[PDB]
Formats: sequence, C-alpha cells, structure tokens
Amino acid sequence: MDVFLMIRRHKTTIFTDAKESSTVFELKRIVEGILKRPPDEQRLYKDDQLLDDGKTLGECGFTSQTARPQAPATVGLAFRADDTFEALCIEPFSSPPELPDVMK
Amino acid sequence: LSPNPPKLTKQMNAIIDTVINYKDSSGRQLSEVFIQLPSRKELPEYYELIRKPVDFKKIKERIRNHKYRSLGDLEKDVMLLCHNAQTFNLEGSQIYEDSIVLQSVFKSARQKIAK
Amino acid sequence: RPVLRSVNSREPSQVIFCNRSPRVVLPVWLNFDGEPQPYPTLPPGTGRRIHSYRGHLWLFRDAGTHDGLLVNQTELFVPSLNVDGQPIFANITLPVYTLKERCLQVVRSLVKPENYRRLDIVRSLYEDLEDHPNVQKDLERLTQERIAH
Amino acid sequence: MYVKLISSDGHEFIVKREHALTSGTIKAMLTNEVNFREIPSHVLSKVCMYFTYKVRYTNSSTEIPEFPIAPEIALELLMAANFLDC
Ligand SMILES: Cc1ncsc1-c1ccc(CNC(=O)[C@@H]2C[C@@H](O)CN2C(=O)[C@@H](NC(=O)C2(F)CC2)C(C)(C)C)c(OCCOc2ccc(CN3CCN(c4cc(-c5ccccc5O)nnc4N)CC3)cc2)c1
Ligand code: NA
Ligand code: NA
Ligand code: NA
Ligand code: NA
Repeated sequence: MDVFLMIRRHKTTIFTDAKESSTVFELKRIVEGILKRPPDEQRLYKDDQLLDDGKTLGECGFTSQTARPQAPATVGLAFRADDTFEALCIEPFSSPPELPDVMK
Repeated sequence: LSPNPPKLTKQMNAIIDTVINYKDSSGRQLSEVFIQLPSRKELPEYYELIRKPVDFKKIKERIRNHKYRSLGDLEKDVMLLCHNAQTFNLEGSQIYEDSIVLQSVFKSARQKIAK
Repeated sequence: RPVLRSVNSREPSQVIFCNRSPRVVLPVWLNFDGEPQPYPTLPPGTGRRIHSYRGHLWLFRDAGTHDGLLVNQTELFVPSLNVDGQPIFANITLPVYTLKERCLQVVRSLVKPENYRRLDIVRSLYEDLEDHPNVQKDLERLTQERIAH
Repeated sequence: MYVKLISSDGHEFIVKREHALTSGTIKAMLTNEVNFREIPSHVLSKVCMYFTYKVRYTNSSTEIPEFPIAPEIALELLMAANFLDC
C-alpha cells in the first residue's frame, strides 16, 4: 500500500504519496508532472545511492513503516543541465533554538 | 424483644462471618459491595425498584438485637439481600453472579455449623 | 433532566471496550443526570468485555490529560440490545487533533503549569495552554450539536 | 493540483492544494504561491507533514497513529499552527 515521500533538491521539497509496488520511473513521471523535467533529466537517490528506474519503491527500502504521512522518507533529486547531471545537493532546513530550561 | 440463647447468636455470627470473609479463587472478597447500601441520594433508582432494602451491616445489627428468632429468619434476610441485588443489577452483571455465590456460601456454612 | 444522559432502561447489554490508541484510556459513563463517572483505565492495546445497559452514554479520554478520544469514529458510544447474545464492540482511537491542539498537548506534557508564562511565545497561547481539555467543555459542545438535530 | 509554500529562509514546499486547504489561513490567501515571512523551513516542512497526516487519517477505519512532535520544535510549531488555523 501507500508510502509517503519528500522529494528534495536544493531548496525545493515535493510532498507526494505513491504505492510500495510503483517504480522509481513512475516517481520520475510524478516529478515531471510537477516540475516539467523528463525522467531522463532526473536522478533519484536514497541516502546517496542511485535508484534504478525498474526497481519498486518497496525494493528501494520505502515501506509503510519507514515512509509515513507524519514522517515521510526523503528521496534525493538531481537534474541535468547542458547534458551534465549536477551533484546531489539537498539544502538543510533551519535549526531549532536551544531547548529552554523549563522544558528540561 | 427478649434475647436469643447464646448458642444461636454464636451460630448466626459464625455463618455471616463466613459469607462476609469469603474470597473467590482470584482472591476478591465478594461481600465488599454488599456491606452497606448506597444512600437514596446517591442512587434513587435502587429505592424506586427495591421495596425492602437490606445490607450486611443491617443483618449483623438484626443478630445483635435478637430480631431473627431462628437460623431460618437469618437466611430469609440474606436471600432477600441477594435477590434485591439480582433484581436491580440484572443477569450478566458481576454483582448478580457474586450474589449467587454468596447465597451458596451461606447455605454451605449453615450446613456445617448446624452440625 | 439534561439532553446528554443515560436512560434507566434496565435492559442489559454486553460491550467490548478496546483501546486501539497509544494513550491510557479513561472510560466515562454519563449517569441518569448527565454527570460523568470515571471507570477503570485501559492500558494501550488492552480490551475488556464489560456489562452495560441499552441507552447508556459513554465517552473516552486520556486518563492523564483528559485529551478527548473517539469510539467507532464518533465521540459518544451508546449500546443497542445485543442481537442473539453478540456483544457490541467499541473501538477506541485517537482522533485527528488540529495541529494547534496537538502542539498544546506536547507543551503541556513537557512544561509544569507554573512555568507556562515563562515560555517565549505569542501571549494569547498562555490562555490556550491553561484551558486544559475536559469532559464538561465537550459535553456542552455535543449538547449544542444535538439541539440542532 | 499543487501549490508552493515558501518558508522565511526561502525553502519552497510543493504540496497538493487539497492538503494546504487544511490551513484556514492558507485557504483564505488562495493564485497558487504563498510566501510566509515568519515561518522557517524546519517548521513549514513539519506543517506539510501534518497536512499529509490529516487528509490520510481524517475519517479513516485503520488505527490512527500519534502525530509526533520533538520538544525542540514544539513552541515554534504551536505559533505556526496558531497563525495557520489548522
Ligand atoms: C473493568 C473495566 N475496565 C474498563 S471499564 C470497566 C468496567 C465496566 C463496567 C463496570 C460495571 N458496570 C457498570 O457500572 C455499568 C456501566 C453503566 O452502564 C452503568 N452501570 C451500572 O451497572 C449501573 N446499573 C444500572 O443501570 C442497573 F443496575 C440496571 C439498573 C449503575 C452504575 C447505576 C450501578 C465495571 O465495574 C467496576 C466497578 O464499577 C462500579 C463500582 C462502584 C459503583 C458505585 N456503586 C454503584 C451502586 N452499588 C450497588 C450496590 C448494591 C447493593 C449493596 C448492598 C446491598 C444490596 C445491594 O443490592 N446493589 N447494586 C449496586 N449497583 C454500589 C457501588 C459503580 C460502579 C468496570
Ligand atoms: Na438490599
Ligand atoms: Na439502567
Ligand atoms: Na448488563
Ligand atoms: Na492525532
């Protein structure tokens, strides 16, 4: 059944769902619908490892247990420009402040 | 209202003590909830239904004050307590099932202490 | 006699209370006058077959915080008569809290009430933190909903 | 179908319109881009996760899990939620 993702590149984050049984290529088609870049202009990653197009999201390690609506899994996205793929670059989010004394 | 003989009051008290002190196989005192009626303010519904309310406090008092003239008169008040609890809390309640076991413990205690 | 009360049906009804929340649950019975009564608590994942009566009104809270919970996707639970000795099942879950309410629950859980006004937050949120969830609040809301059939 | 939410540090969040409309504030401000000068990325991402959670579990029959909040984002997330009316 359903897996819940953040697809992240530079300072862009797409919130989407897909099926465990759906393929890395079908995820690139979801991205193409949103960011108008074709699959052959995309590399998707899990923790720095390149995802093959023919593999299922479940086969890549995206399960109902590791990719939840309230805690979605991260997919890295790198685009092609001038026939060269950029390095995968995900800008961190901001850091929270020091935990106040009254919250222990 | 003159005193019962000592041996009859000794019988009555030892029967009721057995019923009151009885614990089941889980280790729970079944009498606990039956010691004292709730008040007419706590639970008016009990008094709209039950014409002759009675608890183990009142039954121990009726022993002290020689109002029961036979082991038989004692049984009737205990069966009445158990039937009132059965009438109010219907079949399927723990308290209905508890009252059934206590009827049995009473008859069992009176069978031993009338020997 | 209030709108939200148990009726004195004297018609027995077997019910299964099942806690499918990660909270300790406090079952709450509304008596014949609408006054909520606390019943023994259910640890997470536990269930119990309990005796109730037709037309008896129930609701369910976090035993520690009085955060409101659902039963069969609504707030009130009322048994029918059992059909052919089948017990009625009451599935007790988390609702989907608003994010605001869920944030109040977490801050309340991490901060002693004296220290609420020592947090570096929009001041209107001090009142929200102190307005602790409770049965009487929700009872009045559910009553207003019923007034509009 | 999708709208862009921009945090104070310039992170863009592309979420389903239906999910964003969970926020009373967002629902009013809707065009399809929304700039938040005062909500930072570590808060806005968590808000987006709440949107996913809400649409998924609202009126479900499956068991509902707890929405988790780290102690360190709780105060900011409260103020976001209070401003966003969700
Ligand atoms: C284990 C568990 N984990 C999660 S939840 C739970 C659980 C669930 C149910 C239950 C039990 N079920 C209920 O309480 C049901 C739920 C609701 O439907 C109301 N309800 C009744 O039973 C009511 N009854 C009715 O409407 C009738 F009976 C048909 C008319 C009523 C409350 C009015 C009783 C449970 O049990 C734990 C303990 O719960 C209690 C403990 C003490 C009290 C306070 N009072 C009550 C009166 N009471 C009595 C004394 C005598 C008596 C004394 C002396 C001589 C003679 C006598 O007859 N008789 N009857 C009494 N009822 C003494 C105690 C209430 C509840 C746990
Ligand atoms: Na009685
Ligand atoms: Na009743
Ligand atoms: Na019953
Ligand atoms: Na929730």
